[PDB]
Amino acid sequence: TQSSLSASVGDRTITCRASSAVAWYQQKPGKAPKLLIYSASSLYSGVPSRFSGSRGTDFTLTISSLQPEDFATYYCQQSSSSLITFGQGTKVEIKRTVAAPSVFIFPPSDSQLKSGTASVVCLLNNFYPREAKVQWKVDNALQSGNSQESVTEQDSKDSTYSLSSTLTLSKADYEKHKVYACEVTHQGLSSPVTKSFNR
Amino acid sequence: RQLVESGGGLVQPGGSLRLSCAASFRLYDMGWFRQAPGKEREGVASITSGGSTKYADSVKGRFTISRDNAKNTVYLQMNSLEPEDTAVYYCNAEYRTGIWEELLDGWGKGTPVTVSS
Amino acid sequence: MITAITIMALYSIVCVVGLFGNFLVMYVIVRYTKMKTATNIYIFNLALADALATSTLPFQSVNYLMGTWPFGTILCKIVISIDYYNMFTSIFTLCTMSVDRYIAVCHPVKALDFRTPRNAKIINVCNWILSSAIGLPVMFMATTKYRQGSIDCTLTFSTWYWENLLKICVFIFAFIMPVLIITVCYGLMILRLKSVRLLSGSREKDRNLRRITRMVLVVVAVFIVCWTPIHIYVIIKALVTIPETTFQTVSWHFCIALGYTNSCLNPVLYAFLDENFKRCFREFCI
Amino acid sequence: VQLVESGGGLVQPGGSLRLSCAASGFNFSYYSIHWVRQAPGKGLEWVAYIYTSYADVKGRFTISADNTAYLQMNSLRAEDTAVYYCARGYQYWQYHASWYWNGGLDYWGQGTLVTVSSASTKGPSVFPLAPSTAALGCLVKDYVTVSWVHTFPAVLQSSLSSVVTYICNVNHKPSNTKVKVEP
Ligand SMILES: CCn1cc(CN2[C@H]3C=C(c4cccc(O)c4)[C@](C)(C[C@@H]3C(=O)OC)[C@H]2C)cn1
Repeated sequence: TQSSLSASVGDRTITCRASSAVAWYQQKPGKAPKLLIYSASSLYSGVPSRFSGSRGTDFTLTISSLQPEDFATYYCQQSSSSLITFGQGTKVEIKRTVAAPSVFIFPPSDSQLKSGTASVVCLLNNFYPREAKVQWKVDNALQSGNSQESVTEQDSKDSTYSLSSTLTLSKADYEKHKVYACEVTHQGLSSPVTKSFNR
Repeated sequence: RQLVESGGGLVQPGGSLRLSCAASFRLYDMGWFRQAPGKEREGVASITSGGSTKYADSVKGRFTISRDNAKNTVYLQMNSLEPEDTAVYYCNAEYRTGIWEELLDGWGKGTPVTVSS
Repeated sequence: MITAITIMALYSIVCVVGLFGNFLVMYVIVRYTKMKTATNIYIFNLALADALATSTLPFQSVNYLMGTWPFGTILCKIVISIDYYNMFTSIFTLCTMSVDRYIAVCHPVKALDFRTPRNAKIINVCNWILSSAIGLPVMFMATTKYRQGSIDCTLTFSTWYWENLLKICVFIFAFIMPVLIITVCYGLMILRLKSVRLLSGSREKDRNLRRITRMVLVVVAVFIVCWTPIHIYVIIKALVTIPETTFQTVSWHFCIALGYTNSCLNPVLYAFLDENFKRCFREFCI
Repeated sequence: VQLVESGGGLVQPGGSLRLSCAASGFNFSYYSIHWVRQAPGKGLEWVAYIYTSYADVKGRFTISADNTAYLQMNSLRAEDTAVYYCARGYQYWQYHASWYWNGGLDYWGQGTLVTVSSASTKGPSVFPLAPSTAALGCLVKDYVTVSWVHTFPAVLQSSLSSVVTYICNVNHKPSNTKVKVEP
């Protein structure tokens, strides 16, 4: 029982709450995990000495000074009677100033309407931090269960996030209504920002 | 015949540990081996029935292995332990099932030693 | 009647099994050069003695039916001579085998030098001559007696002195001395096995040496168990002059039958206590 | 020490698959070979090792070893799609592990993608996102290499969108499908 940490390069404390000794792994995206700390206090061979582990009962992996290379997920792999139980994983992310999302709502294309499907895209671009809330209101009525959300990774240049909520519906349902909008809630926004269009 | 190892536990750096190996026709040789997660097994000690001992280069000056032929029990006194000596130490014994039998080797289950607290 | 024919059938079964097994042992020994080790030569000699002592069983078992010897006085001579040749040949062969094992174990440096198969054949020839030294008088002093009832084959002597002298010579020079030599050799082989980690260095060679020594010891113990009753019974019956009785006759018959049965018992021991012998007994029989 | 994983491919739900990865450069007796699964967009999960144990995947799974450890899966489900890793460990790690010791899976492989899908390759559908700095892009649905700029991770419907803040080219290698955005 470890979820997301934000810290700049060179900032000093993960926790994996429990009695077997825990092991700590690092995995970069699209890669295999690597072992860092085993036996709850012992370092792996060839590992920089910044990582250090401690046990009362809430085992903790602590890093003296973060680096750009050390930006990944930490998995505490705790043993038991006959089965090892991996932790949920904690992710460290680059600290950055709060950014205001730019909301653009996309009406369904004529080609897709002729095909028979309606898709409305609510796009949040260049916003920080990761946390956000997107709501759909159709004809001043909230909708749920008909959207999918995709979250991009941090950009190398701006260290921000881009999120899209995609609303897919049948052509007849889309033609039934005329007022379509998506409501975006974020910390930077004083009030929710809603972008509207007319069918 | 079963090989039982003990004496392994959590010890602060610089502490001392008394490893133990017990075997229940005649036991001529008994050895120890260490193995780290990112390293291959390295021989640490080797003792015959006569009592002559051979050590590793890094092990020398801190490891003492002696045989009690009366009880057929070997023990390893662990001194000046350092965190680099954190591994699972194995006891290996060579004996004969019977007087007319062949020479056979036996591998112990291994004891875990970690030097940190 | 019924007991007589049962005994005759048992003797015939033991005889045929003995010739078959011992001839098989001799053939598998002489078959291959890898079967020409020092121990195998003495196994060959023991099997040869057993085969010779079993070939005369049908003549000895037929006499139970009529109490007469129609085969001939020459056959009586040969049978009586082989009956005394068998003990000496087999026991001296076992003593030589046990001393050979000691030479192999406690003195491995000169073992390969002095255990050349030609040397082993020389020792087998010496065994044969030493057996002859007490068997040939039996060959010359055996003749048929034309009794009033029926012709019988018995020994003759010129008689209360020589008849007992032969028995004393057999019991001394053919049981006690070879048994003592075997015991003396093995009492040091055991200690040399216990106190030494590796005998021949090679683990496979050491295992083979220990296994063949175990087989030799088991064969020696089997022969001792099989031949103590008859030697001791013969000595005692002369010593205290045991009178004729049903129990005495049954014990005499059992002792002779078991001493003869040892000849057919040997192939079972070789088959059950040696992998090479077991493989050969199945390869050639198939 | 090298561990390379193979044996994973496209499967249908309810089927069976056998995975084995080779252990090279070390002795196999004094160790165990584990299997670690990672669902797409999810953490690490341990299923079994190769003295055998299974994750409470019990019954439906089968693992056996002989320089290879063979993992057999029976009654595959929709959730069973993941990325499978095999990692090295101690032989008696169940005995070795205690309150003060933990051997840890020291060495890892590369991962074998196991996908369970009751569907075949579908032709990608592209729609031009008309601009209502004006943002415009192309959307790909019901299928991907997209070339022209932000490209979002692929999503699975019960679908990826590319936006550039101009001609978009979308290429689907399995289907060999090749396909301007103006106000
Ligand atoms: C009907 C068959 N039969 C045979 C005999 C007598 N034999 C049996 C006993 C013997 C013996 C053993 C030890 C000391 C000794 O002085 C003599 C003989 C030499 C050999 C025969 C035997 O048992 O070894 C094969 C011989 C006189 C009487 N009946």
